[PDB]
Amino acid sequence: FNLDVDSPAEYSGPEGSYFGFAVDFFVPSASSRMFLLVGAPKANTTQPGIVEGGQVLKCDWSSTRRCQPIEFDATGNRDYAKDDPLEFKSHQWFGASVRSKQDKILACAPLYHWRTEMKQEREPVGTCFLQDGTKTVEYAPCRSQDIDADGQGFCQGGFSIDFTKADRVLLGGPGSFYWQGQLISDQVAEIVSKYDPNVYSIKYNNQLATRTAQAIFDDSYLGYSVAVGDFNGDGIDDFVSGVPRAARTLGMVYIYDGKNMSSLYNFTGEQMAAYFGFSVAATDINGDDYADVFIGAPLFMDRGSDGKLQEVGQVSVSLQRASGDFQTTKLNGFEVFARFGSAIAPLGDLDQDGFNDIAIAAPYGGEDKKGIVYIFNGRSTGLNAVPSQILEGQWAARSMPPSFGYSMKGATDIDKNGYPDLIVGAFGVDRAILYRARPVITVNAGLEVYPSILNQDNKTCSLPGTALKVSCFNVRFCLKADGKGVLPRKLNFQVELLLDKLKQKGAIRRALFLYSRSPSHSKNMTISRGGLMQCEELIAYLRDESEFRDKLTPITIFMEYRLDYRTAADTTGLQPILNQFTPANISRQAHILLDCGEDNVCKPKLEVSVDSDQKKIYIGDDNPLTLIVKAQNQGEGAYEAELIVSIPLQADFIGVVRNNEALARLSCAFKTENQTRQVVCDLGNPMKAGTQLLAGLRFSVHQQSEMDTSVKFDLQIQSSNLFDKVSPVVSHKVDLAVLAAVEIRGVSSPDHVFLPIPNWEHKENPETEEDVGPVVQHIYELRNNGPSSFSKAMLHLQWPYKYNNNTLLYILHYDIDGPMNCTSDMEINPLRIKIDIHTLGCGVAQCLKIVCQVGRLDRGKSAILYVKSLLWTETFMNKENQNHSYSLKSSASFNVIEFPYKNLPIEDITNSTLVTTNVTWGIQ
Amino acid sequence: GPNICTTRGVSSCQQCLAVSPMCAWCSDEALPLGSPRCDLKENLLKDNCAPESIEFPVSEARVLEDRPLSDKGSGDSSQVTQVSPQRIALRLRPDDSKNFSIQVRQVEDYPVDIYYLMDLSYSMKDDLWSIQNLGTKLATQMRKLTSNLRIGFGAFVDKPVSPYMYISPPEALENPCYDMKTTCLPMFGYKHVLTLTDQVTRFNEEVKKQSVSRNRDAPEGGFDAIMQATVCDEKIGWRNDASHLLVFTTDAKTHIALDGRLAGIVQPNDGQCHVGSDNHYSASTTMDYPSLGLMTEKLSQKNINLIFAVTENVVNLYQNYSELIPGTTVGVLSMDSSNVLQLIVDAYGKIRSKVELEVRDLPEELSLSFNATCLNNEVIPGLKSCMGLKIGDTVSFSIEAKVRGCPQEKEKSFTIKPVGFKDSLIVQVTFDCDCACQAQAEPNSHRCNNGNGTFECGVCRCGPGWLGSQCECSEEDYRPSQQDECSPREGQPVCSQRGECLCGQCVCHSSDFGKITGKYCECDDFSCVRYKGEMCSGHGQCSCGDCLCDSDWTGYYCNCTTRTDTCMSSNGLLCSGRGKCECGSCVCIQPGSYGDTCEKCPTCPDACTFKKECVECKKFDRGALHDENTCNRYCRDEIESVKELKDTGKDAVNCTYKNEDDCVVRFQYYEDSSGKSILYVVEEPECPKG
Amino acid sequence: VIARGDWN
Ligand SMILES: *[C@@H]1O[C@H](CO)[C@@H](O[C@@H]2O[C@H](CO)[C@@H](O[C@@H]3O[C@H](CO[C@@H]4O[C@H](CO)[C@@H](O[C@H]5O[C@H](CO)[C@@H](O)[C@H](O)[C@@H]5O)[C@H](O)[C@@H]4O)[C@@H](O)[C@H](O[C@H]4O[C@H](CO)[C@@H](O)[C@H](O)[C@@H]4O)[C@@H]3O)[C@H](O)[C@H]2NC(C)=O)[C@H](O)[C@H]1NC(C)=O
Ligand SMILES: *[C@@H]1O[C@H](CO)[C@@H](O[C@@H]2O[C@H](CO)[C@@H](O[C@@H]3O[C@H](CO)[C@@H](O)[C@H](O[C@H]4O[C@H](CO)[C@@H](O)[C@H](O)[C@@H]4O)[C@@H]3O)[C@H](O)[C@H]2NC(C)=O)[C@H](O)[C@H]1NC(C)=O
Ligand SMILES: *[C@@H]1O[C@H](CO)[C@@H](O[C@@H]2O[C@H](CO)[C@@H](O[C@@H]3O[C@H](CO)[C@@H](O)[C@H](O[C@H]4O[C@H](CO)[C@@H](O)[C@H](O)[C@@H]4O)[C@@H]3O)[C@H](O)[C@H]2NC(C)=O)[C@H](O)[C@H]1NC(C)=O
Ligand SMILES: *[C@@H]1O[C@H](CO)[C@@H](O[C@@H]2O[C@H](CO)[C@@H](O[C@@H]3O[C@H](CO)[C@@H](O)[C@H](O)[C@@H]3O)[C@H](O)[C@H]2NC(C)=O)[C@H](O)[C@H]1NC(C)=O
Ligand SMILES: *[C@@H]1O[C@H](CO)[C@@H](O[C@@H]2O[C@H](CO)[C@@H](O)[C@H](O)[C@H]2NC(C)=O)[C@H](O)[C@H]1NC(C)=O
Ligand SMILES: *[C@@H]1O[C@H](CO)[C@@H](O[C@@H]2O[C@H](CO)[C@@H](O)[C@H](O)[C@H]2NC(C)=O)[C@H](O)[C@H]1NC(C)=O
Ligand SMILES: *[C@@H]1O[C@H](CO)[C@@H](O[C@@H]2O[C@H](CO)[C@@H](O)[C@H](O)[C@H]2NC(C)=O)[C@H](O)[C@H]1NC(C)=O
Ligand SMILES: *[C@@H]1O[C@H](CO)[C@@H](O[C@@H]2O[C@H](CO)[C@@H](O)[C@H](O)[C@H]2NC(C)=O)[C@H](O)[C@H]1NC(C)=O
Ligand SMILES: *[C@@H]1O[C@H](CO)[C@@H](O)[C@H](O)[C@H]1NC(C)=O
Ligand SMILES: *[C@@H]1O[C@H](CO)[C@@H](O)[C@H](O)[C@H]1NC(C)=O
Ligand SMILES: *[C@@H]1O[C@H](CO)[C@@H](O)[C@H](O)[C@H]1NC(C)=O
Ligand SMILES: *[C@@H]1O[C@H](CO)[C@@H](O)[C@H](O)[C@H]1NC(C)=O
Ligand SMILES: *[C@@H]1O[C@H](CO)[C@@H](O)[C@H](O)[C@H]1NC(C)=O
Ligand SMILES: [Mn+2]
Ligand SMILES: [Mn+2]
Ligand SMILES: [Mn+2]
Ligand SMILES: [Mn+2]
Ligand SMILES: [Mn+2]
Ligand SMILES: [Mn+2]
Ligand SMILES: [Mn+2]
Ligand SMILES: [Mn+2]
Repeated sequence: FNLDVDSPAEYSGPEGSYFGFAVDFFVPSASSRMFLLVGAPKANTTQPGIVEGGQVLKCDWSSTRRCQPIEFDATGNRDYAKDDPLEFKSHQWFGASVRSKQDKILACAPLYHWRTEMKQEREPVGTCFLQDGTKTVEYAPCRSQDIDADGQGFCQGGFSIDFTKADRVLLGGPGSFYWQGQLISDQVAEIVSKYDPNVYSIKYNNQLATRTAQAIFDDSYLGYSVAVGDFNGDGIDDFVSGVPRAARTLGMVYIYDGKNMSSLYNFTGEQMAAYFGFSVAATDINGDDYADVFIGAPLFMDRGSDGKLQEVGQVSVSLQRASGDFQTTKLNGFEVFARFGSAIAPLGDLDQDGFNDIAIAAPYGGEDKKGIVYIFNGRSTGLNAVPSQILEGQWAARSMPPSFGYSMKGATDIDKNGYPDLIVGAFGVDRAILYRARPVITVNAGLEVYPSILNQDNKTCSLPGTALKVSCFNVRFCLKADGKGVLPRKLNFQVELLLDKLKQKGAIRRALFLYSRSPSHSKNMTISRGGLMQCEELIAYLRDESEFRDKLTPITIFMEYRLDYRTAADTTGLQPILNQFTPANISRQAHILLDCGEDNVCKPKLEVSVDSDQKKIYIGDDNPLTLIVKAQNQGEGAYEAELIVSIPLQADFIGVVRNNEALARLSCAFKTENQTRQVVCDLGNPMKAGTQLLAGLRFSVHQQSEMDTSVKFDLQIQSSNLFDKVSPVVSHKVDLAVLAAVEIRGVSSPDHVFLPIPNWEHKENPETEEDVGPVVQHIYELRNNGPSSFSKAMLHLQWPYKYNNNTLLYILHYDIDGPMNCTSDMEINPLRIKIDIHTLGCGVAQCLKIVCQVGRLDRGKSAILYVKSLLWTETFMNKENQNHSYSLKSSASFNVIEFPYKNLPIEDITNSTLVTTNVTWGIQ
Repeated sequence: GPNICTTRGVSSCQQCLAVSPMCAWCSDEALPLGSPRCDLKENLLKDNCAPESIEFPVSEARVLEDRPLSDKGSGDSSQVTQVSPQRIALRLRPDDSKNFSIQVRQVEDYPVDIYYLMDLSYSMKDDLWSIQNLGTKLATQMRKLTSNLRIGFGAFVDKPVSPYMYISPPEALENPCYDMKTTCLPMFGYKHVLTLTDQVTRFNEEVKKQSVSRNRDAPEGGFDAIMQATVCDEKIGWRNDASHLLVFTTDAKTHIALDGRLAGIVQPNDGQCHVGSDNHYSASTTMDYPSLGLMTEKLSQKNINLIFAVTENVVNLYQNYSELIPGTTVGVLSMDSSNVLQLIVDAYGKIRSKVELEVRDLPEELSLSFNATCLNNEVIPGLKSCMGLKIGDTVSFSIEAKVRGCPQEKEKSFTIKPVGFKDSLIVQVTFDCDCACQAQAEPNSHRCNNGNGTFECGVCRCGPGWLGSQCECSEEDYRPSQQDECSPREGQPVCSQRGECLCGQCVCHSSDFGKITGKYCECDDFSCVRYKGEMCSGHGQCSCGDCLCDSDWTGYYCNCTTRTDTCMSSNGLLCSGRGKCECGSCVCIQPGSYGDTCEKCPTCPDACTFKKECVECKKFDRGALHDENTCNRYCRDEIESVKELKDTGKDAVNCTYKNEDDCVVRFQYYEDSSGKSILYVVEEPECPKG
Repeated sequence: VIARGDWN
């Protein structure tokens, strides 16, 4: 919010050169000056026979805003033979990526081509150039004896680059090993010391590089984007790389260790083709000293209000914790086809709030596709999801979209003003813009009145231009301001005072200032910093009883300050802005003395009553809790009376009671202040004597951890009166009840078997299921529905194994879904295997018991037992009465033996059900 | 007996006309002092006020054009009408809604356009077997469903630039195969070969000439071709009032958007027609592959149905790709399959098996609700879609048009459309807000006392600090002139507290959170119910302590949704048929079913039990799917009588049951083949003996 | 059976 859009720095390169495609700050150690680095990949060069070689220009901020090209090479194409170019620098896109650490500058040309040493080719290996202060070395790790598509030939190394704290260069490219992509890390010292101009392929010691993998990973494009940060215990920056086409185009983000190239963590997009990992960033947003991961997916399609897909874009915010497990949120774009996650730039810290901030750009968004950049401030809870500032660059599209954003660099202070600033390149219009951060001022106003309670009959002082005596109070307002960084030692505020703001409007004003004889007064102030508010003084008076009527409505003193901004430090001019969240005004109230008794002071008697409504709320659900409040004043008038309701933790305020006509409609608002959660309701100003109000308050309680027993609500009344200003605090609690609805269900597949079985041949020693009978499957499910969970439960299955020495249902195998272990009192599948109406229950038949131990079933969970058995055919027919109808009956019961909630009343939960398989003859 | 219209509609005709749509207004001057001038209609007739001076605009929706539907898709019909009505004039007073209806039918014998997009990259050299015949075979299939069929095609390889194209030897150009010693053809991004024509003879003699080309990288970027075949109407030759089918064939995966950056291409697809007289894609080298969103937009606008015909290896990919592009279906291209004949027919049949309503250019404050009648007066609420339709079927939709306040815009017209069809329902929208007495309101502030006021039709109001019948009071010192209507009772306090009241009309606000309005200033305009942490969930406006919801949102707290899309099961049926969709979440009602879409039902009647009713109504013309006439709809499965046996096959499940005739019927159904789920019923069920 | 890029 503190970025200056009034007068930024506009830099412009040659047309069609894609000036601004890449940007970074240049901060030399040998100079106090700082510069801008701007890439121009399509720019034309002085290099012989080279068309659009590309440039990296050094732009001076101090004077004239001039830009000069840095000369890395200036050499044309080298030769393999008489006429046999060894390299092709035409349209090599040099300057497509630019990174600068201290006095080091790294610029790459991803479209640079080779032919290698063997065949005659053109292979986009890519090349970079490292230049420190004088000497310039070429760095091309993808250029080597490993070639073509199978090798590093098409790598296009230098597509993305970054520096570490240890002076290691992180260089990826997408085209390695049939576009699997790879990352290559080398120490800067190695790159400089090992450079031989006569050696086209240089082996670097201590080179950290990924290597080819299975062809399944082809066309993943690893190294599309890169970022650095340390996500393990060590102090060395580790490697973060976007790989947008991976995971069958779902997209991924790889994190590799900084010491060795071993993998650490992974990320995966939830939507295909969204190009998850198009851009990546590493910063600590929550100030926890643990770096957090930002992942762009500009093509992500979310659901509109109508439910139809729309292209917006999404940024994945992943917060690192001490354990290594990430807490990830998601931030959706706004405009369609804006490509919201295209560029993510750490601003390290913009407003000096103590927490780092960040910038996300949607290059094709904004008004008429001119581009837009969003600024997101960081907080202790992580990133603030609401952008505090919008940057919309104004440039007209001519040849192509004037992409604004798509390249950004923050986290450097070029003005030395104490605040970091931001570069945003637009390569469509071939331009780069430097936005400078305004200083932030935190100002605390204050106001009070002497005396607050006005006695209309007390005339003691006045001199209103040769006139009578009037009742006069005093208005004292205090103003202090401080800040950080560069900003002057004295500021000019313009304060405005308004008397009786409640009714000054279209009606009579009941208070005027003494000397001014006016309801309003203006003052030009001047303050200092560090503290100790400078206070002015003014005296106002009250009209006599005759001039007006109403003695009730409070007199509201309204103070408002301006702070006309003139501060420069002569740098252009730069005006500081006040703290984002801060009140431009403060108000106090005065009251005319009415019915205060013989004591000439009001002493209220305040009482607060509350009833139970629901005596029990259930620990797993969201409970419609409604408190019936009785507030009464049995004493004198209470000025600015309020009902203070303290709701701890779980409870959140819904609203007042609209439906009931016997309950008050009183306006209430939820406040969070001084690390407290409260809801305050107006009891009236004043709250008159004998007043008795009745109003309900609806709340929703979820739970806090477990074993919490009851939950508290604290109620009291407060007012502005000097004596007896409060009611005695009355606390009311409601007990947490444990209620879990648990049912058991079952089925038989099939639920019936028709005899005779088709193609039935009996063998004394059955090898397979085919030789035994059809497959009868019983399924039992124990599901917890009711809000409360349970920690442990027992499940007993009674099965009809045999009837008179003859097998009925022969159990083959049984499977379990959910948190359950099971055991059979008999051995299942002992013979192994390969591939009129009479009920037979476990009572009349030999029983096979299956005992299961169940545990931790929550509200939305459940446990299932699948029993796969064969119908024994040999038993049926024979002398068994042959044609006849049997219903095979198995039963299952469950008992819940305990709950996770301790010291709460718990009733024993039990129930049972049965599953019947009816086997009968149809031709009977 | 005061009411809503009386209190809020005091000041002016406009403030009256928008309170509730039932409110009316009165001209006159005759003189109803007290007994408010607004009220409603016949109740305003307590005092006569009979002449047109009374203002009571009535919201209406009238059909401007409705043509009858069409039985056939031939030419001698006046035109082809698949949608009735066509034009509807909608007039709305503020905060009011009228509901209209629309019928949609897919007519039989509807003309079909088919444009083939072929992948000529070297990976497809093996797959060129299926491209032979075609337009002759294309006739032998589509002849059943259509006459006046029109076909044609075009080809794509990939972007003719590095590092897609082999540039390395000079002989690699014009001959992409030099290494490996063979003959390919020079690669091309996209080229239009044969425009849509009724000649299948020319078609076959064209495709035969087509040969394979070669590029370096596996993703072939056919999405460029899909874009150009869509946005270019004249080149392809698409016919309006015809079914548009774009069939896409390839050997491997594809280039998506942003892939072109490796080639040094940063310019996004503009979705224009870049195909010139040379019949090549010109911007192929100069601009990026199109995003799914863009090609979704353009496919919908041109009413073109995209069809993916792909090899068995990559078929799983494009299926998942198709889920992001609604209205598109995928099918398997292989030598063992129903191949190209059924595939196109089955696809077109699957495309015509669904009806959903598009909405174009809908105004902001306007909102639409949809009840859908699909199967014999069933009336499914909250749904714009119809599942499991044949060709020739007709469906109905009832639509409520709700407006919140008034835009004071002149006129705007929007469109209601079946997906992928030219036939449209166009709704012209007008808003009645300004009263008919707006004309001759007098030029200036006069006619009351002196000036500084205005004149409107009943009052003339007054300026800043006059505000009276005629100009009076207001900043004077007011004696207790009267208690008049400053409270809706005697002992009741001054107007809604809030800065009290003086001399009739109340002065109330300053205030805090913004304006306080009303007769008694009882309307909050800020204070309102909250769901979680937020007023009206942020999804609705707060008017006089009441939540007026934004479009697609409903409910007292405005936390309820009109979206059924999150309630849609993988099978395509709402809540898996096992439940009802409410507030964007399925509520399951069934014998113990659960899950988001109610897809999970571990204990349920299995298999045959559900398909028993299907074979009973279809094959035996019998109970309980016969009675509700849902048989031809709810059973889409293909049932075939098999002879006295079922061969032991691949994975399958046998089923058995007794019918009303006490006979034993045996049948089986295949699980997944093409997803067909074919039924096999054994002829000669087992019956008793005599 | 085994190949990569555009080829088979
Ligand atoms: C984030 O996501 C990343 C991407 O998904 C994950 O990276 C992936 O991790 C996989 C598991 O670590 C890894 O699979 C391993 O691959 C190596 C490669 O070595 C090979 O050596 C062979 C000889 O040169 C060649 O392949 C042979 O084997 C394959 C069968 O796999 C045959 O089909 C071939 O014909 C050939 O004979 C290759 O040239 C390659 O150089 C293997 O050595 C590993 O073997 C180990 O696992 C097997 C499991 O069965 C064990 O039996 C065995 O004893 C070894 O312990 C793995 O197969 C992927 O290559 C790798 N992919 C990429 C792109 O990095 C990453 O792990 C993940 N991180 C996190 C934190 O989640
Ligand atoms: C850097 O410099 C290079 C050259 O040193 C420059 O590239 C050249 O640009 C010119 C024009 O800007 C190109 O000339 C064109 O060539 C094509 C065929 O290749 C023609 O079709 C074009 O025809 C146009 O001009 C005609 C006559 O004026 C018109 O009648 C017609 O309608 C067209 O408008 C035109 O002649 C030239 O081919 C390139 N050279 C290359 C690409 O090698 C590049 O633009 C410079 N870049 C920057 C950033 O300064
Ligand atoms: C009738 O009305 C008159 C005014 O119209 C009123 O006289 C006022 O009395 C109050 C208090 O009785 C005066 O305010 C105080 O004045 C004393 C003078 O020594 C100060 O010490 C007080 O200090 C305040 O400010 C300090 C800041 O450092 C605070 O720390 C401290 O807590 C105090 O808040 C305070 O200024 C007021 O000045 C006079 N008014 C005038 C014009 O002098 C009189 O009291 C009324 N009659 C009755 C019976 O009350
Ligand atoms: C929108 O918000 C309302 C209220 O803010 C939500 O309604 C609340 O939750 C349920 C939903 O009907 C109401 O019933 C309560 O839940 C239990 C669940 O077992 C039910 O059995 C009881 O009858 C119990 O009353 C609840 O009363 C209601 N709360 C209030 C304060 O009204 C609603 O669910 C929200 N809808 C969406 C889509 O977010
Ligand atoms: C790569 O570096 C890691 C350190 O980041 C090392 O991994 C260690 O591997 C040994 C077993 O070989 C474990 O006992 C250690 O706990 C690992 N260190 C960790 C997890 O921090 C090792 O230097 C390299 N990795 C491997 C697998 O050798
Ligand atoms: C005085 O300050 C308040 C805030 O301290 C401002 O009034 C509005 O306050 C609400 C939140 O309480 C904001 O949402 C509004 O944007 C504020 N209004 C404006 C115009 O900024 C405002 O600074 C001042 N308000 C008055 C009535 O003087
Ligand atoms: C066991 O489960 C049954 C349902 O399976 C429940 O009892 C039902 O509801 C009431 C009890 O509140 C009974 O009067 C009904 O007859 C039962 N409904 C049925 C059987 O369909 C309850 O959860 C448990 N009941 C007992 C007796 O243990
Ligand atoms: C769709 O059908 C529903 C059925 O309830 C209609 O809802 C009407 O309005 C409320 C909401 O339930 C009820 O009080 C009415 O009784 C309903 N009208 C009936 C049942 O006739 C809704 O208006 C319909 N919408 C459309 C566009 O047809
Ligand atoms: C405050 O400064 C402005 C600057 O123009 C001036 O006009 C104004 O008069 C000053 N205030 C007073 C009270 O003089
Ligand atoms: C909370 O209130 C106390 C006084 O009740 C005061 O110290 C300050 O406003 C807050 N204290 C802290 C420690 O935040
Ligand atoms: C099941 O047994 C495993 C292995 O001992 C154990 O870890 C798990 O806690 C058991 N679960 C239950 C519900 O008994
Ligand atoms: C709304 O209800 C049905 C919807 O089909 C329609 O027949 C009826 O005429 C409509 N009523 C009004 C008042 O618009
Ligand atoms: C396709 O998507 C489904 C879920 O929608 C997923 O389970 C599957 O792995 C995906 N397969 C491919 C090839 O994309
Ligand atoms: Mn590390
Ligand atoms: Mn962090
Ligand atoms: Mn910050
Ligand atoms: Mn700065
Ligand atoms: Mn007293
Ligand atoms: Mn191919
Ligand atoms: Mn193939
Ligand atoms: Mn390709």
